[PDB]
Amino acid sequence: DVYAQEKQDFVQHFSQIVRVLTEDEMGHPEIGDAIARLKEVLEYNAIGGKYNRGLTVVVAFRELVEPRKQDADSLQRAWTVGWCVELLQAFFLVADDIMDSSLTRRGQICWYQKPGVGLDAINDANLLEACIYRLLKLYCREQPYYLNLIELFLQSSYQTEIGQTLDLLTAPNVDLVRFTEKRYKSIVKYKTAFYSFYLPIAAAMYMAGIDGEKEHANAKKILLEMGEFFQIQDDYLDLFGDPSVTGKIGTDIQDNKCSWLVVQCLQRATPEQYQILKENYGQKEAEKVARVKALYEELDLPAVFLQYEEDSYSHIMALIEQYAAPLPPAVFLGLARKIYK
Amino acid sequence: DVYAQEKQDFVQHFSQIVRVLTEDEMGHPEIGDAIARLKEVLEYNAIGGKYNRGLTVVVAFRELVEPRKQDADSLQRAWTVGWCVELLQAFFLVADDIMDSSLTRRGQICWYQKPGVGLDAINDANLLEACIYRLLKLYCREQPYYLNLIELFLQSSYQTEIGQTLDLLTAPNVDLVRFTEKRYKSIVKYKTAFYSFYLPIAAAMYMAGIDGEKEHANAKKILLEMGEFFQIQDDYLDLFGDPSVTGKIGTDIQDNKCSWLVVQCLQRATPEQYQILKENYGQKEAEKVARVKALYEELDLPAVFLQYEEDSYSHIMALIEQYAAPLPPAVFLGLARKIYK
Ligand SMILES: Cc1ccc(-c2cc3c(N[C@@H](Cc4cccc(F)c4)P(=O)(O)O)ncnc3s2)cc1
Ligand SMILES: Cc1ccc(-c2cc3c(N[C@@H](Cc4cccc(F)c4)P(=O)(O)O)ncnc3s2)cc1
Ligand SMILES: Cc1ccc(-c2cc3c(N[C@@H](Cc4cccc(F)c4)P(=O)(O)O)ncnc3s2)cc1
Ligand SMILES: Cc1ccc(-c2cc3c(N[C@@H](Cc4cccc(F)c4)P(=O)(O)O)ncnc3s2)cc1
Ligand SMILES: Cc1ccc(-c2cc3c(N[C@@H](Cc4cccc(F)c4)P(=O)(O)O)ncnc3s2)cc1
Ligand SMILES: Cc1ccc(-c2cc3c(N[C@@H](Cc4cccc(F)c4)P(=O)(O)O)ncnc3s2)cc1
Repeated sequence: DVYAQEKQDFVQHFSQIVRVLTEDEMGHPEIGDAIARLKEVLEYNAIGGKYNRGLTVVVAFRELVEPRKQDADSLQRAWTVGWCVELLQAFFLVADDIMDSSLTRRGQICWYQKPGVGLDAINDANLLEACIYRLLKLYCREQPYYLNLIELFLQSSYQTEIGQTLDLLTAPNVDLVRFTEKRYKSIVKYKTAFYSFYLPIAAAMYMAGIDGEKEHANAKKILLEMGEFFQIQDDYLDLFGDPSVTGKIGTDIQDNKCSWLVVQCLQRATPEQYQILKENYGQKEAEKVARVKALYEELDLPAVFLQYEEDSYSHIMALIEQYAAPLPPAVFLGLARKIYK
Repeated sequence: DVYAQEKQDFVQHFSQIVRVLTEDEMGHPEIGDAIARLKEVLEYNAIGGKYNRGLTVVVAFRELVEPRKQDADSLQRAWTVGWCVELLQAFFLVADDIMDSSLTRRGQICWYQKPGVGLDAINDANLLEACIYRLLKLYCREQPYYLNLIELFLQSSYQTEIGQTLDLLTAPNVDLVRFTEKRYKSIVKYKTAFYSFYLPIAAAMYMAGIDGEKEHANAKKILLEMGEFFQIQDDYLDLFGDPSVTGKIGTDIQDNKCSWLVVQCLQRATPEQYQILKENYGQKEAEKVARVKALYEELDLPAVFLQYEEDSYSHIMALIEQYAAPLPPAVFLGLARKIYK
């Protein structure tokens, strides 16, 4: 609800985001061609998602800030910083698709896969990253929270990258002894939860003057837990989701991923059952993948998940009770609804 | 002289740079493996060069700052920021080697070429980039010039990237109608001169309290010119250098580069001579490359270069006369000597 209410004004803002990033000056003729490429990059990779992360910036700013202080310009800064989050995401995905050898993304040929692009997408990804800071300069350099947001984004980049390293180390080689629960939790926190859940809320907080380290730590405690659950639910749905509801068809098992499902399987399986999996984890051949699906069902994992989901909701609600103050608990509850839904 | 004097203390500092970046905390066990990878990355890619760029930070800080204010801690910040420059460079090179399909770098297998690495070097390059900001936080967060340096590095990244885009657009396809002088100048300024020449001096300036926009613009005017010359001399030596003196064996013509030599050739060549080049520009076959070398000699380019070199030195000395003030002209002269040498 509160997110379909913001979405038109947020997607309309993108046009302006591109105008000012691609604003080719009459004293810098000869980069035009390069700026033309930049626009193409932005248009292909920053659009076509659901925009949940960037929208969360905008929704949180509306719950955090006295409506008396939500002038046009403040709102516009909120949309801009929400766009910065989407650009951070776009930088990571263009680059991860290259690394994974992915084919599609958001049902569209991955950018690096287009003819004429290739490994040049490395630089394109780096430009997406840079755009973040250009935007924060342009829209926010005079604000008191400016440096807070630069450091936020930079930290968020570092965490995600470091998470990405751990993910890469963890799946070089089928060696399933690498796929510990500890290790799974740690990949999720670094690689996806900091930027997906902490970052957008933290950004809004800084924009609203809330810059305390305890405040931030309390929000972080709640949000990293949410982020763990979201990814767990994602791993689950990769296999048992309906592609109609999810809009993703899942290949986790072919891609020998450190998925929550694989992790639970290995905590639970007799030495015999280790072996069936050790066999079918990764082959393309569909009867390979189908025989892990059926093992997952035979280990009652869909129910393990359902117990984990209830457990998780109870914990989140306790975290919110304890650590939301002095933020409105709605900030968190609105997110919880978006992902326990 | 002034640079062999700083070099021992600057290369010794690297060890500490790695200690603090790889300082794995007793409350963050499970990223250790990832941090181990990070150390490997730093050790392989940030070492083995001549360190001119980072050293220039340190030399300039010593000429800019009253010796009364060159305490241990200030010096250490200077070495650190000089290392940040080397890390920016390392990020660009690991990533450019992947993009170009390069084989070696500093006579060492390119990092992405090592078995076990590959396209994972994309993320490794991104970690090199992040290290810059981790270091500036650690060593400089309390300094008044902190935000100045963050913005400096970020801008320097953006310029180099945007230059890299233009370079890529310019050589997709042998189309030599793309290789205008205007275009060559513009690739050099963005892609190499801002970060190679402006950045290190600008960093030292900010560290010394010199933060004025005119000051900075005056230093920029001098330094971008130096940077243009340096790259021109580099293009020249790629072909006519002695590999003994240079320590690089040059492949510019095989790699169909927008080299200064190619640009001059095309300004100068009859429609007939267009064709010989249009033929031999890019083949591996050595008699291809040799027949462009011989055309370059037949167009008197080695002398065109020598006239360009004298022209350039005269101009630099006028720029220094006009725009150095109130910096000590030695700051610039010390650099000029490093590259007109
Ligand atoms: C719909 C709607 C949205 C926001 C609010 C309020 C925000 C707010 C408020 N938020 C402030 C930021 C803030 C600080 C600490 C904790 C917060 F949750 C918010 P401001 O940036 O000054 O607007 N401070 C005091 N009263 C109110 S009432 C009231 C109604
Ligand atoms: C901060 C933040 C907030 C929301 C989200 C996402 C929500 C969501 C999403 N939400 C939908 C429900 C949902 C949630 C999780 C998985 C699903 F398949 C469906 P909706 O409740 O209709 O908006 N669907 C698919 N992908 C995503 S990513 C991601 C990060
Ligand atoms: C803040 C907040 C959080 C969660 C919810 C609800 C989720 C939900 C719900 N969610 C999920 C199922 C579910 C099962 C057990 C415990 C859950 F928390 C959720 P799904 O529909 O499968 O995505 N299913 C039926 N009713 C509700 S009400 C409503 C508000
Ligand atoms: C070997 C050696 C090196 C530096 C110097 C001096 C630097 C300096 C100086 N530099 C200052 C920074 C500065 C400001 C404007 C223009 C400059 F070139 C330097 P500080 O950061 O206060 O040290 N200001 C006034 N007198 C002096 S004498 C004197 C001898
Ligand atoms: C800011 C700054 C300062 C110096 C340099 C470089 C100097 C240099 C270099 N300098 C040497 C001489 C030289 C300069 C340019 C090209 C050469 F082949 C040799 P030296 O005078 O003995 O130190 N040699 C090879 N590569 C580089 S890069 C690059 C950037
Ligand atoms: C500040 C400053 C700048 C340049 C120099 C010198 C360069 C140079 C010199 N440099 C070069 C040649 C040269 C030729 C014409 C004009 C030049 F500026 C340099 P090289 O030896 O081929 O790298 N050759 C012989 N003597 C000198 S003195 C000394 C100090």
